[PDB]
Amino acid sequence: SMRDIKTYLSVAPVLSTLWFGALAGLLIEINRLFPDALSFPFF
Amino acid sequence: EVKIVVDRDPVKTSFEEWARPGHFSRTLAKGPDTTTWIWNLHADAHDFDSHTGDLEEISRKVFSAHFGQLSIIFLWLSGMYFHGARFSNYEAWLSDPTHIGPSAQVVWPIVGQEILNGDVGGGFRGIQITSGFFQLWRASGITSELQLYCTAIGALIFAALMLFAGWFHYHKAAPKLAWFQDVESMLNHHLAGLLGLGSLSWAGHQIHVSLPINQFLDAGVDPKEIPLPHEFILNRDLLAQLYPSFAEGATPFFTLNWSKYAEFLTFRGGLDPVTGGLWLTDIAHHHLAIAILFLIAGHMYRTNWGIGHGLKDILEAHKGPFTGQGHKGLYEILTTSWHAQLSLNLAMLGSTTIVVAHHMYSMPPYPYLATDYGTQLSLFTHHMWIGGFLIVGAAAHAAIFMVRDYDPTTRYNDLLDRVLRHRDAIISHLNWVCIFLGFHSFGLYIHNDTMSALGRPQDMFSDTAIQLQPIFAQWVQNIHATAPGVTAPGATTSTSLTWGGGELVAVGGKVALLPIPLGTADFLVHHIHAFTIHVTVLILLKGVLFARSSRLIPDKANLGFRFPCDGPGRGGTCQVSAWDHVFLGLFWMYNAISVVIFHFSWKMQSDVWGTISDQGMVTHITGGNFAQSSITINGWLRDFLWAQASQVIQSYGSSLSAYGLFFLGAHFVWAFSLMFLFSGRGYWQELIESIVWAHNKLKVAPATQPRALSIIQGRAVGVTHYLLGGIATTWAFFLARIIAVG
Amino acid sequence: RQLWFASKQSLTYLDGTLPGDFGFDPLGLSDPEGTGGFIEPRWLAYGEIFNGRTAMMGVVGMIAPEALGKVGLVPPETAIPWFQAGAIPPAGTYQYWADPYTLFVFEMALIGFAEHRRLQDWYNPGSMGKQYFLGLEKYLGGSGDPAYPGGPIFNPLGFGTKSEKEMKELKLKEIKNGRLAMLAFLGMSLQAIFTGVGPFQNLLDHLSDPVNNNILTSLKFH
Amino acid sequence: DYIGSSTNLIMITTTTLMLFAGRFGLAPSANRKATAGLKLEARESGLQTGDPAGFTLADTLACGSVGHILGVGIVLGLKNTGVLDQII
Amino acid sequence: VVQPINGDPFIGSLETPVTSSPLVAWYLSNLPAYRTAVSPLLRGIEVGLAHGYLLVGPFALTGPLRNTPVHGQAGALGAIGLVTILSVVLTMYGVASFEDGAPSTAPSLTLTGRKKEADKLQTAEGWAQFTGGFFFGGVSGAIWAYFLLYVLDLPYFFK
Ligand code: CHL
Ligand code: CLA
Ligand code: CLA
Ligand code: CLA
Ligand SMILES: CC1=C[C@H](O)CC(C)(C)[C@H]1/C=C/C(C)=C/C=C/C(C)=C/C=C/C=C(C)/C=C/C=C(C)/C=C/C1=C(C)C[C@H](O)CC1(C)C
Ligand SMILES: CC1=C(/C=C/C(C)=C/C=C/C(C)=C/C=C/C=C(C)/C=C/C=C(C)/C=C/C2=C(C)CCCC2(C)C)C(C)(C)CCC1
Ligand SMILES: CC1=C(C/C=C(\C)CCC[C@H](C)CCC[C@H](C)CCCC(C)C)C(=O)c2ccccc2C1=O
Ligand code: SF4
Repeated sequence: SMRDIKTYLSVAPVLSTLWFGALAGLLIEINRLFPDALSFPFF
Repeated sequence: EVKIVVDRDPVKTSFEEWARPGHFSRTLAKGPDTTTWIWNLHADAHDFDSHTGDLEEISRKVFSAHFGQLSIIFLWLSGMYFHGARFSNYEAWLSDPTHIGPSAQVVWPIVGQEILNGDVGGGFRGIQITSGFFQLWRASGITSELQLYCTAIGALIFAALMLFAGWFHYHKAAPKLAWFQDVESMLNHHLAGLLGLGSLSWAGHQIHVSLPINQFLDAGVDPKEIPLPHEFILNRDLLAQLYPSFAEGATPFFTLNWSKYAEFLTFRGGLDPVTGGLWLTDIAHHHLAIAILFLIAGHMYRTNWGIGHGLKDILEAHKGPFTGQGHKGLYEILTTSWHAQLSLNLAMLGSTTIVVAHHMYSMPPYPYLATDYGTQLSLFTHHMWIGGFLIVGAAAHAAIFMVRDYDPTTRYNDLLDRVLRHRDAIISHLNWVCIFLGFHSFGLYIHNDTMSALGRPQDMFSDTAIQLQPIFAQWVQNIHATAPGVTAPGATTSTSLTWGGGELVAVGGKVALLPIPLGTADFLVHHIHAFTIHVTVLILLKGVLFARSSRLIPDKANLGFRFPCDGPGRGGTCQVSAWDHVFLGLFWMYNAISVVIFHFSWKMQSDVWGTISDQGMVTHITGGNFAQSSITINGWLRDFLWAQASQVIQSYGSSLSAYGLFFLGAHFVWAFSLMFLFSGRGYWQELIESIVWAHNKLKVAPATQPRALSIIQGRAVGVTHYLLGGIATTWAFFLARIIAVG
Repeated sequence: RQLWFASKQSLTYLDGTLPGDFGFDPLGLSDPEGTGGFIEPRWLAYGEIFNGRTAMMGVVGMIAPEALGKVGLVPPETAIPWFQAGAIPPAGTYQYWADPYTLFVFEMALIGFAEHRRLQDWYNPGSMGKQYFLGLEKYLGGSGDPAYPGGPIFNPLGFGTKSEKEMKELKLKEIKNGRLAMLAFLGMSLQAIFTGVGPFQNLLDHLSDPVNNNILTSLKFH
Repeated sequence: DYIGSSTNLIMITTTTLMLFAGRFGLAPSANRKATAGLKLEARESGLQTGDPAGFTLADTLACGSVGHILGVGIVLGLKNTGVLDQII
Repeated sequence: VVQPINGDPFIGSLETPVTSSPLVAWYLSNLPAYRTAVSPLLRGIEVGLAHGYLLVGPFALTGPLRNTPVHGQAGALGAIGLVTILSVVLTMYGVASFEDGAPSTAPSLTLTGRKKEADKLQTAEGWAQFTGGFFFGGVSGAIWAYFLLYVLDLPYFFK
């Protein structure tokens, strides 16, 4: 059921996998846009 | 009778159980009180025997899980073929195998990792592979990327089929217990249907596809101009232009004129001088003869027509002259215990893998394999490791049988009882022989190191000093090298070039194989191998034989297969369980296999592999230093580890830097395991108490109470990280060395 | 009742209750114990009958183009062996009105309608007479046996009415004329592989001079 | 011609001998078990057969295939040892 | 051919053809260490002679002076030194184990159960006589082997 599939998608390993995948994607895209940074130059 | 009987709709397909972790266990289904629960959930997942005591349910679960494994394997093969078709230089490699390095993995350009796309040749940049897929694909007649795409798609469809079959044969139509216990019919089908027909179909493919394609390939024809595989089928003139025996069709097959087919059914032996591999016609005749052997074999057992040997009758008929029928009662044991079957099958498969590793280096079956040194080293080492692991698993599951299934009140066997009644004598004699071998093998190296350090080289054990020649091995070599002509008149050359008969095969200015000489160093290292193997046997056999009791713990079988100890009394009783014997055996297995692969690497680099000039002067990679330097420990330390580690430690800044990074990381993991191996859990629980106080101070103490790892889990984590670190260190060392210098 | 290769286990469930029952189960696939999926006597009988019914017109339609062309009633361009009509592209082709593949989708739509509509009656009989189907739903009801639907649509002329044993005799005739057609199809499939000539043409060679027999056609040319 | 050759007669002789051995109680069969190799027992085939001696259809094929195997072995051995022409 | 020892399975062994055949029992009963009715001195003398005779070869053929004109003397001296060490060890064991005046601890029953007089060897004085005999016989046996090998120079095989 929708209730049961929503319950199964909330278990700890599945949620960890999704969270870390999204975070890794964000970090990869940021490093593709502003590469080779050793400091904060904006201000 | 042998009939297909099932039950319809046994288990309802629902998502209710997915939302209840631990559903399979009556003690786990409650929910967690401590962190230990979580670990237990993963440790007891595939232990079906402990879930219930019903044999039929266990069999059904086993069947479905095996279908799942087949689905995963098919996914792996589909990925391999797709990556070969989409991201490789296989087509370019087809036109210059000796100068181009195979590659089928490429990386994306971020954070500077694109440096790993190395210059492998043929206008392509990527990571070099050592699995040997290119040689296998060339031997199959593959010349295009479209064919690889089609194979990958087919593998994806097969993976889907296997997964659906698992679902159907579990949740819809589950076979009954009588279906699984028809061992005669299963043996008949797997001997004849699976092996015999499989070999027949592959031999047919080799005769109708592989040979004509490889003829054009070796004739120097552009791959895009080679006729398509189906042209050789619907146009027999094209195939007859190479093998004239195709003009008469299959008439000689039925008229017993088989000598007409000698053009592509040979008994040559040796190697093809162009590719450096076995003749394809020999392989085809081999698969034909093997197919006949298995087809005949698969008619021995009786199913439904009153013809064929019954398995129980054979075992009960042999009996024994020692006042009893020894082999009576084994059929019942082997038809009611999954663990005993698993033990026997694991032992057989593990030994077979070691045989495969030994035979594939000395009789290289694929074209352009022998002169690809990295692939040869990789294949030998890989199959050695796999075989060792399977053999250890055999002992583990035999112990499980002894603890859980053995019962002399319902299923008696005389031979097992007789063995259990002289276990002291057996174990004591094995202990003594281990001590004798250890002394008279390792002490020789110690004596040589001492004599060399004291300036007395004339008192060493060496070819220039006190000699210990392996005369029996030399005699067997001489018999095998002169076999063509007297004892095997129908063969042209011997089975291998290593036997003798001075002759060398060179492909692209590189040595493929040649005779291998044996001396004092070979004698010493062979008796070292004997020592390590006998010790491993001592440990594992002690584990299996004393699983149920001993003079120290009379009632050990009541404590189970896997328990940490029985207390500090009686002097101390840590590690008396059978699981601990398996735990200890893994270390000695690692020792033995590591020495085997080091011996292989040094001997092959020193006496076989190398280059040859126009005049025929062979220069070896390490220049024949094995004979004089491998007879002391200082020689192994200086001339093997220190000398050959240079490639892996100088790899930074090139395409091989990943191997240096893995070298360091694997040393790290190996050293990390020692923390788990040397300590105990009481210290760690006491530390966790202090940390939990701090979390309680700030209202962040979890409801799932933290606990230290159990004693067994500590040992398991320790041995796992020790093995991973050591094996990965050696992996990086080998791959960097052989790729850079070979 | 001429029993043919009847075993002791097979005689229990084979008692002449179905048309064309002769008792030939040398493997036991029709045993009533342990049934599931597709192996089931009703499904096996339905499948045998249906494959035979298809094979009837399959064999009939694969011979008429050659013989009728030979007799001089079809243009020589159309009259060709069955395996040279486009179903096997490597063995000759013909240019039809649309395409070798567009015709496949056009055919598959119509055939899938009939097959998906027929499958429902097997599950719950009589369920196709309920919903509106352009007014033809009052006739697509069924009879009670999926194998023998009957009705005005499937029996416009009452050839199977006013008698009972005659219906059994007709079922027995159908079984025979359907079992013959499957073997005929198998034969005409193998003959084209081993000879490469039209099956009707192969008849005359053996009919006139019975010399070019199977032995002379064992070399397996192209 | 193939018919009448040395190879064409050996196979027929071996097959006929094996069939006669299997049917007339000179060898084990569906209705005749055996343990040591010389002890001819009496089993039940379990399948209906017209032949009143017990010979079954699955029992014809066993001796038929044994005859083929033995005859092929003998013919090829004779061809290799000399005593017959290599190609007939 | 395997039976319980003396018909008593519950003792910690079971008789085999190895441990119960009369051929082994005759040979083991004819050895000097099992002649319970013989003075310890002669029993020790035979043991010393045999072992000293056998110990000459290794030292004379494998030592650090084997390729010198005085290899035989070095081997004989090594055998004599080893015999001295073994005699010291025998005296130490005897002193540690047996006290003066204590009765013999040797078994007093046979296979059939018939009682027998205990062996004098397992005493403080019998062991001393055996040790002295072992030392004397060892020196004599080493000297005899040296005399036969490197004085008369008999024609052996690979001496
Ligand atoms: C489509 C094939 C087919 C099927 C499903 C059946 C099914 C049946 N037949 Mg029928 N038959 C079929 C073809 C044929 N039958 C016969 C001759 C008979 C007889 C004489 C009898 C039956 C009977 C039966 C019934 C019980 C036997 C049984 O175990 O059935 C379940 C068995 C199967 C599903 C086996 C299916 C095998 C499969 C089609 C082929 C397997 C591979 C082949 C060995 C090799 C094929 C190679 C290719 C190149 C052709 C059952 C309804 C008995 C009965 O009482 O009928 C009312 C009976 O007495 N059949 C012939 C003529 C030779 C056939 C020719 O095609
Ligand atoms: C000739 C018939 C035949 C064949 C080809 C096989 C083949 C196989 N059996 Mg065996 N099996 C047979 C008859 C046969 N069986 C019979 C009669 C019985 C009952 C006594 C069993 C009972 C049995 C059990 C209990 C198990 C097997 C398993 C296996 C697999 C072993 C692993 C392997 O080598 O995979 C090699 C892989 C391949 C060759 C690629 C897959 C190719 C396809 C899938 C082969 C399908 C074979 C099958 C007979 C098809 C039937 C179709 C039909 C029902 C519609 C393998 C796929 C084991 C397994 O893993 O099962 C899943 C297993 O646990 N079999
Ligand atoms: C380098 C490390 C090392 C060494 C030397 C040993 C040595 C030994 N182990 Mg151990 N072991 C080790 C690591 C090691 N182990 C580790 C890390 C583990 C944990 C996984 C184990 C687990 C383990 C198990 C589970 C078992 C052994 C066994 C053995 C014995 C094998 C029998 C043998 O060869 O006797 C011959 C002796 C030697 C080879 C030792 C070296 C002797 C030298 C070369 C000569 C000495 C000359 C002279 C006497 C010097 C005197 C000097 C004077 C001043 C005193 C032996 C005592 C097995 C056993 O007991 O078998 C009977 C056994 O069951 N080990
Ligand atoms: C949600 C959408 C949906 C889906 C996925 C289906 C699916 C299905 N319906 Mg259902 N249906 C739906 C909605 C849907 N229906 C609705 C809303 C109604 C209420 C009116 C119905 C009423 C209905 C009826 C009455 C029937 C179905 C049937 C079917 C089945 C047809 C199987 C087949 O082979 O078709 C084959 C068709 C195709 C694969 C698609 C081909 C499309 C072609 C290319 C269109 C060409 C048009 C052409 C240009 C027009 C001019 C041609 C001229 C020039 C010659 C299938 C299971 C039939 C069935 O089997 O019932 C048991 C059936 O009888 N449906
Ligand atoms: C028309 C046309 C047109 C165009 O131009 C072209 C085309 C398209 C090609 C065409 C078509 C065609 C078709 C449709 C066909 C079909 C067929 C079939 C269905 C067959 C079957 C077929 C079928 C078959 C053979 C079958 C067979 C079977 C068999 C043997 C069986 C046997 C058996 C039995 C009984 C039972 C037991 O227990 C076992 C055994 C002993 C095993
Ligand atoms: C009716 C009748 C009769 C007759 C009968 C007959 C005449 C029969 C026959 C039968 C027969 C005549 C049979 C046969 C069979 C055969 C078989 C069954 C075969 C098989 C084979 C095989 C299996 C082979 C194999 C192989 C191959 C393929 C290759 C390689 C080599 C070998 C050899 C391994 C009489 C008068 C008596 C009585 C009355 C009735
Ligand atoms: C180090 C050590 C420990 C302590 C080690 C422990 C408890 C392992 C801890 C594993 C992880 C880090 C626990 C936390 C897991 C959480 C799921 C992580 C959540 C946060 C992430 C998502 C980032 C033992 O308990 C022990 C027991 C017996 C012998 C030796 C030893 C031993 O050596
Ligand atoms: S130290 Fe650990 S393993 Fe040993 S007895 Fe104590 S609790 Fe058990």
